[PDB]
Amino acid sequence: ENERNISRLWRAFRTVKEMVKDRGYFITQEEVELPLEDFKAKYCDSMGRPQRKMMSFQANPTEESISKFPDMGSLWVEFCDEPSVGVKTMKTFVIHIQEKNFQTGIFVYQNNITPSAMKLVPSIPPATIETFNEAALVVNITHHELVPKHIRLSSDEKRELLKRYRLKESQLPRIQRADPVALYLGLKRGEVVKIIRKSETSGRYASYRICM
Amino acid sequence: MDISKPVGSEITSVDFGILTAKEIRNLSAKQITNPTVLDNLGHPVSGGLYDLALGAFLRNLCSTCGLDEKFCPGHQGHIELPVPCYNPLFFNQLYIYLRASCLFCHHFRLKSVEVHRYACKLRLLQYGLIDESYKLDEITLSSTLLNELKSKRSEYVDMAIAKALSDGRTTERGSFTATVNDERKKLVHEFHKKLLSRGKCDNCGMFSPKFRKDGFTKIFETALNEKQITNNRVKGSTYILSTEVKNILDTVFRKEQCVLQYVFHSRPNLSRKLVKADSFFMDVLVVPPTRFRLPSKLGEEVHENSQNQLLSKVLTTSLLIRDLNDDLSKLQKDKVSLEDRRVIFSRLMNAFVTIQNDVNAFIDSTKAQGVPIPGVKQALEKKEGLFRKHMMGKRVNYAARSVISPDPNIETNEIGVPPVFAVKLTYPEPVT
Amino acid sequence: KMQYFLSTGNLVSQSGLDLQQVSGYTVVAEKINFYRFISHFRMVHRGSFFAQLKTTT
Amino acid sequence: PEDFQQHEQIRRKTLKEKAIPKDQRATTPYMTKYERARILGTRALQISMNAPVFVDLEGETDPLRIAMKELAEKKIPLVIRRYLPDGSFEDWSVEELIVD
Amino acid sequence: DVDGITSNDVAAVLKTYGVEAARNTIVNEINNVFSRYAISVSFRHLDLIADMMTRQGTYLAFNRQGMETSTSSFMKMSYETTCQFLTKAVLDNEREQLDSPSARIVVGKLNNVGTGSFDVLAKVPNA
Amino acid sequence: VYRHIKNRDVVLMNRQPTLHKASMMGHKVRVLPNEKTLRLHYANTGAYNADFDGDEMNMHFPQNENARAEALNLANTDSQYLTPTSGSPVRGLIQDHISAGVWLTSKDSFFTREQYQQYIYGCIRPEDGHTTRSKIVTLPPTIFKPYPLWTGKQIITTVLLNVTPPDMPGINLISKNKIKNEYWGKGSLENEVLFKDGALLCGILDKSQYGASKYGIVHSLHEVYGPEVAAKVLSVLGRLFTNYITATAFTCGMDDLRLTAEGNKWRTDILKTSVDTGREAAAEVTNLDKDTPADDPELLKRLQEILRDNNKSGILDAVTSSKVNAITSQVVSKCVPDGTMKKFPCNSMQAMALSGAKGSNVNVSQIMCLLGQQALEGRRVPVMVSGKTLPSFKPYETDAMAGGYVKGRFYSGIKPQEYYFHCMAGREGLIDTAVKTSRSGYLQRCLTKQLEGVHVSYDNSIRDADGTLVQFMYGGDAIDITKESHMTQFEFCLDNYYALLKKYNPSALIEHLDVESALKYSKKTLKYRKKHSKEPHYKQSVKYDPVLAKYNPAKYLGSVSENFQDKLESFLDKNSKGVNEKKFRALMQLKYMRSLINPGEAVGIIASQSVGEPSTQMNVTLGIPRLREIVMTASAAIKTPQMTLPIWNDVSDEQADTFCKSISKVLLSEVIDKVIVTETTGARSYVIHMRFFDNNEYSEEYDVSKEELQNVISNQFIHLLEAAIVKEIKKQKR
Amino acid sequence: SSRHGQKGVCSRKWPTIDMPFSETGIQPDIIINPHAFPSRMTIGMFVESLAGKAGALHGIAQDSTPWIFNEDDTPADYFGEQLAKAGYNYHGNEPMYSGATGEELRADIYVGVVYYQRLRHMVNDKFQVRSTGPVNSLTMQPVKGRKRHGGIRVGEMERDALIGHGTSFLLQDRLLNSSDYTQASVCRECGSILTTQQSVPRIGSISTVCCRRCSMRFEDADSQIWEDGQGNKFVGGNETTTVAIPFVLKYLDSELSAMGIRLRYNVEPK
Amino acid sequence: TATTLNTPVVIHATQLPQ
RNA sequence: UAAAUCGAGAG
DNA sequence: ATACGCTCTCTGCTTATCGGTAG
DNA sequence: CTACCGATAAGCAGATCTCTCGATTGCGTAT
Ligand SMILES: [Zn+2]
Ligand SMILES: [Zn+2]
Ligand SMILES: [Zn+2]
Repeated sequence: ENERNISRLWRAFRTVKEMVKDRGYFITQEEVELPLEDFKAKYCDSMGRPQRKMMSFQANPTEESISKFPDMGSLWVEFCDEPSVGVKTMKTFVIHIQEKNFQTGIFVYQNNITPSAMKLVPSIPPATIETFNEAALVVNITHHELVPKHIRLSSDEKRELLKRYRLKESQLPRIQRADPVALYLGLKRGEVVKIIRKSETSGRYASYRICM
Repeated sequence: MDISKPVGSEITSVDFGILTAKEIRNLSAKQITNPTVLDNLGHPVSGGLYDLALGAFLRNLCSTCGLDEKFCPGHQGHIELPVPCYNPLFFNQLYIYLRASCLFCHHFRLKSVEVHRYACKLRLLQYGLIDESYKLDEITLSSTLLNELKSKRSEYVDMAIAKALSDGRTTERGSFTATVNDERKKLVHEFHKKLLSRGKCDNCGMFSPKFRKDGFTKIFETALNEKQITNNRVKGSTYILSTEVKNILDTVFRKEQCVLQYVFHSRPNLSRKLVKADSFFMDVLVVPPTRFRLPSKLGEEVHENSQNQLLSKVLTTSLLIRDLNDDLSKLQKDKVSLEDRRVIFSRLMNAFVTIQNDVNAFIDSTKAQGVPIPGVKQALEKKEGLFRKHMMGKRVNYAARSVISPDPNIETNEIGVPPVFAVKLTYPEPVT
Repeated sequence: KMQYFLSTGNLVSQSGLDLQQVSGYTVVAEKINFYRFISHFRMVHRGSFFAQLKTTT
Repeated sequence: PEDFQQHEQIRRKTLKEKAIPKDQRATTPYMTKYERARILGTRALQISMNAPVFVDLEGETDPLRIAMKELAEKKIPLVIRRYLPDGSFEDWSVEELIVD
Repeated sequence: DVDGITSNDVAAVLKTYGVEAARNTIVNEINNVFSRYAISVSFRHLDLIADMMTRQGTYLAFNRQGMETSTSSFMKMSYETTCQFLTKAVLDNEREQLDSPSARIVVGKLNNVGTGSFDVLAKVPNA
Repeated sequence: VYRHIKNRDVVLMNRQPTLHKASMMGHKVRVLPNEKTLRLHYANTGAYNADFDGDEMNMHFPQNENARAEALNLANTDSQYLTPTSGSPVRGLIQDHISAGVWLTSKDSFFTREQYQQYIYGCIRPEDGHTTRSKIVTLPPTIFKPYPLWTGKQIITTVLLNVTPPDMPGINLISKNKIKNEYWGKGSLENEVLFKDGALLCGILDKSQYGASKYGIVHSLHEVYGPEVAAKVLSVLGRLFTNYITATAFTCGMDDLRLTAEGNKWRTDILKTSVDTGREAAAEVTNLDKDTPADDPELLKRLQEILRDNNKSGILDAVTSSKVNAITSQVVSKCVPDGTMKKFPCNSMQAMALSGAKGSNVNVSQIMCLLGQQALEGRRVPVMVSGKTLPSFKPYETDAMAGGYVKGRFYSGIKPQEYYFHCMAGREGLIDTAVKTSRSGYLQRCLTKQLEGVHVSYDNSIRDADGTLVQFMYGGDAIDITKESHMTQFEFCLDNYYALLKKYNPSALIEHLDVESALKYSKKTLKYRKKHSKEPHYKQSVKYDPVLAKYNPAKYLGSVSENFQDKLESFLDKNSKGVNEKKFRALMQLKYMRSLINPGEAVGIIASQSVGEPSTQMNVTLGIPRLREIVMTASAAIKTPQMTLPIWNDVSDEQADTFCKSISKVLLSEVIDKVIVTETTGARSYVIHMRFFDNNEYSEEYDVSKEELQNVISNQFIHLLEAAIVKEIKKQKR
Repeated sequence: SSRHGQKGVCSRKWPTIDMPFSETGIQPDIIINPHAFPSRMTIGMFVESLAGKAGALHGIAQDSTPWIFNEDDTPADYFGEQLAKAGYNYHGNEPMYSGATGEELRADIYVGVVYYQRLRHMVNDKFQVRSTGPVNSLTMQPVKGRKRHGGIRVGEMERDALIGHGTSFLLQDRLLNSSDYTQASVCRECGSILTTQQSVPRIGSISTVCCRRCSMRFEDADSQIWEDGQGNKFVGGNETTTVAIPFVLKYLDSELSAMGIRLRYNVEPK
Repeated sequence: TATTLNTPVVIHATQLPQ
């Protein structure tokens, strides 16, 4: 039965790496296409019980991402070995983000985050902190048949879009900031996601949704 | 429509607002005092509902414009209600605002800093800067730090507004779209819900009596408890009149003008008019022109208008309460017996409740008490109202209706019309 | 009052009878035909309360 | 007198911003069904009011037929002001547009 | 195959698979109701209806609550519950530009659809 | 001058309820001298849904030129040939003309010179503008000797030749009609219609050719020659068939409804085999073996048990219905058209049922073979408490007739029991008809109120009244639904290349267009898409957007949707056929450029009408209530939620059947055989004995073992029981 | 109608010379299309035509109570034998000739005698045409009722159909231009419809249009001075202009001011 | 008399009298 | 000249 | 002869009150 | 121990195409 937990953690780690790679940071396909036995050797001790302190890692923007989004910084991915998140863990995580000056750090917990711990997520601008349950990452949503391809637009392309159709930021269709795909891509209010939608009548066509 | 009569003007937009008591007193041509519509001999009695200053009525020239029944547009009068009465349309929001108020300091039971934060967020939403509204919440780092926090929040809001206006985005009249409207509605709902969740005021921590609206026409305030009464010392059921509610809310709104400027305005308030609690009270009713209150006739059967019946009932109650006021006033100079004062004051309170119920019945039938005559609301609300029955769907001229029959030898794009329709239906062809 | 009941169909009772509906109790004998006339004396209604119903069972 | 001049200048400047220049219009070069219908209707209304006629009436008494005849020969002196949702607009004379 | 789990529920898919998956589910569910009766309705209509239902990123309906947010007060008044919408429009001091098709009927103006989507200008020869 | 209405005035005709926009059109006024009715052509009845059963409608007289031009161009009845719901036509000849054309376009139709010329002039009068050449041009007779004879197909050919404009090729259509080749004898090919160069050379003109039907002759004429020509052809065909029916009449009688002696013998022999259908179905449902006598006491007991349940009798009424419907299908297959006394085309009942003029095959089956099983809301006839379906049937009678199977026919009448059951069915039908109309108006009202402002803007994007964007392009391709019927009919457009080139005419549409940039971008995108598109959709990085995103399709030739381009390339690849692929692709791209939806289109109103009006015809929720869940309420609490799960090819059905049992819920009650409570008071005692099914039974049906059940009882069941007992005692202390 | 639910309106009173005529010289007084039976399945009408012709020929009456015939003795056989014993054919058909061309029709025509009823739904009770006439008092729209020369209703379900066509001017002609169109004076500065009025001039002056709301009582204040019939002298309120509105808009503004709600309309040219 | 075909819809002064 | 309610109908 | 007081709902939202947190 | 954040059980609101006819329209004291 502990094998089931190991497999679920392996799937969650794979989907977290896929999410980071989609967000624009450099992750090689070797990391993503990680065999289960290789994962066990690399992340399970003699007893076979995985440790989530070694699973935490760091990512950096690619050359193309820096060319397109100059404002991006390092990303820190944390796993919580503790079965819960308290004030001590969250504040320590925030200070760990600050002391290494990470522009973004995403938090992966196991069961729940204490409401007293949830108060420290928006504590430190501009470096945002994102919260993801391990059980919500066992399957990558963007791999589903129905979900289209979402690509967050750069500021210049947003200018071009809002100039072509002569729009205010608000007249666009809206995508909720708390819907799963916006959490996946890491959307902050104001920026547009282009959606490559496969149609029954027109094939591929591009929509745009601003997050608000 | 006549194509040879062009119209040079055009209505571009409309906006909604409260009709203040001061303006109706100025636009009115005459006020009505006698709840008798027309005297003997069928003539309309001056000062009544059918007054020649309210429009030409039954072959009598209008006293205002001097025109006959065809060319008289009609003019509006008013009723001087003796006491301010609750507006049934605005009663729910008035009851929301009455609760969550501190009678002592004349502020909301919520702390001033949170109220100022919500005011700043609403003002940001007035210009469509939904982005900056949540970035305002990222400003949180005794009694002097809160003032500095408020100053910095105001500076941030001003900087955002000025930059957005200068950065080719917004004009002086703000950006109002659906999504910003949804965010404003959500924020205002959270604001109102948060106000209702308080124990005591956060600027002078004294408990306030808990109100209770039994139904319309009456608000009952419970008395403060013994233990809660103690705190009002250490910090140093009952009926309530309409005037006391008006005074409480007038004081509260005067104190919190800076915050209600952004709850009662979805766009920048360029007129800079203050939001007054008098807007929720209709101290003076407005009677429509007699053209809209004409009596129905079928040969001999002549019936007066229902709105006239409601206004006559209101006038009767008004005269009754005025008589009671005079009776109290005569004893005010020379008091004789407090028991007579007791009974006359009980009658005066009953008159207050009765006239408020009269106003409610005149505006909204379902808000009345004691099948009934429909009110103004009942004339617009549902199907057979005024929007679905006389605006979105109307009856038309130059139209015929008939049972169809088949006809070959018709060009499949033609309609075969009878000679009768060909004789009645006509088209205006300008001669050239 | 009996004439009123016949001429309007309203059942005005201070102590409402065992019946449910309170209006539409009498029908004009149209006498358009003899079939139309003879039909009035053989037609039975379930009750006008069922006319304002959504189900069809 | 000075307030009205400021209002007039503001309104004319705001209109001048709205107008898309003739070399930047990106709308369809054809004339839509609605545009043709309203062109014919307005031209017929004008002709019915003794407007000058730029075509020969081959014994015609219907103003709408006169308008159709002028539209066939592209002699209608009208301009379509196509409006974008922002409020900016483009000006197309009937000659520039191509029917169907 | 977890990647191909399509569901009849058009709200749980919104909750777990975001907006666009819910929109696709809306189109597909409003499609097979006509497939049972063998009724031909183009996906262009269904696509627009779905895009209108999910324009705010949520699952909105076509009723008074779904329409609760709109710039035109006259439309919401004319639909139903006229007095509540009127109170909301007068307390918010809302100003509508008469842009809805229903708003222009109340005031009596030419529509903004079809032949009313442009203007007509005369070319007077003499300055 | 307020002049009377004339023959050059237009009028707005509307019939309530106005479910869709085609129910309010604009007609040119012709004034008649005789009677007080609005006389309407038959083709208009399709859109108005109008019969002549005393139906009434409204004529409106616009009073200015602005509303005149709208009704003459926008609300024009010629512009309303194709409904915007799906692009299908809604205009065409209905009842007498279809059978008239079935007779006229037959092989037996030979007409002398006088008859041929009189038929031609009876509909193409060259003084009302009916023809183009100012002189009625005729055709050489089919037969020269012994004496000159023409043919009805030649009549159609010369009608088309006279109505079709000159300086243009004839139509070229290969289509089919509704009558099988077997109804014309051996070796016939009259089922396939073939117009070549504007001449009818094969097939019968039918409902599927002229009428509200796709890809017929009238639809093709509309697509090639324009809408006005199609309307003129409809009028001419109506007059032609009217004058053919007034000289060659059509009738139906009692002889058409009969069967031969052998047909009646076949029907009786097949229906005699139904004397055991009901008993066999009951035996199947009751789990008795077979051949069990109808009065078997066990069978009667189990039938009574079945009746008392609404679910078991729901499967009894479904199993028997299937068998009796199979018997009905056998009877119909055997006894028509073989057993009929009169055969098509002489049998006018079958003539107008096959051709689609009026009726169906089930109608003639009921008339001539049997009525069949009567279905009451999907079930059979209701049953009384005593178990009798009727006073004349013994309780729990295992008979098809007892359950509502009518073996009689409308030709020979039906028995009183069958009459009663048929009355039940007809009453249910009328009740449904009344309740369906009231159940659909609110959906259309709700859709129309919100979607009324949505329209196409001059950016070719569609957005709401206040400017809020809803879509960036109508459907993703900006294609009108009423102009895309023949976009992908590539062989039809090839065969009529010159006719379409005469109208689209690229030679006049070059000074106001950009021709090469969109084509180059399309080539680049097509190459990249072909290079990719073997990997999953999420992996495909979108380097190149579809051309519709960048280039305006109404201004750049070649900027078309990807589906259309891929289908065009596949067509141009599969078959190679003085037209080359380059000119044909240019013509198709120009047709796509002309098939776009115009800015200002009331797209939202049209969508609301196309979702509402088709909703008039209407285990998991199904139908209009389902729509009520989706559009009207947006219910997160869906009444019957479902979820679909794919299956890896590795797993087997043996594993699949057990996996569905490892997820499905199992209540504790599903295994308890019984519960015995032994209460002895004088402290109160209770012996709550629970008797389960055998371990081999529930350990297999639900895969639940002893340990799991015992743990659930120890932890879950006793806690809930004690909580409920304490709650009841707490609420009973009063 | 007949006794089998085959209702229908008369379309044309066909002149007798243009009607088909039979070998006996008779022409039918009723023509009913054969395309009404296949979908309705009123075979009772066929057999009633058969029985009626047989009875009229033999001068008898045939009873038609249901369930007197069987599947063995079909009524078609019975009435066909009755028709054959009188000369006419078994199936009830007759050879007829077209009254226009004069040639015999392609096949024999099914003709008999059936009982026909005239229903009470005439056209003189159902046709109505209105050009102008009486109007409702408080909405200035046409009245309701055929007997009152009232207009017919263009409801919402026709309004949205007119919107769908894109015909904006048709919608303006139906809903506005020819229902309650009026040209009302609006105060350009106060933006109110119903707060304006005329003026009562001196002998020699011209009555103009003025606004109560945007004027000052002359006591509290010679080209801005205007008077009403009451005599109260006012100054100002002279900024008003005509606007084309429905009259129901004015009624709605009045009923809204009765509620305490003020509608301000901004006119475009200021 | 006093029609949009006779009198200007709106008349405003541009500059001060000179 | 009007309005409800009831009743009867038509598509 | 005559005038003035009156007993078989669908979808939510909105309210009251019940537990748990952590302060 | 006490105050904030939800979490249901209960109460409450609005709502679920056109057209044509006819017939009725209240009683209860007080003076
Ligand atoms: Zn007046
Ligand atoms: Zn205080
Ligand atoms: Zn004014």
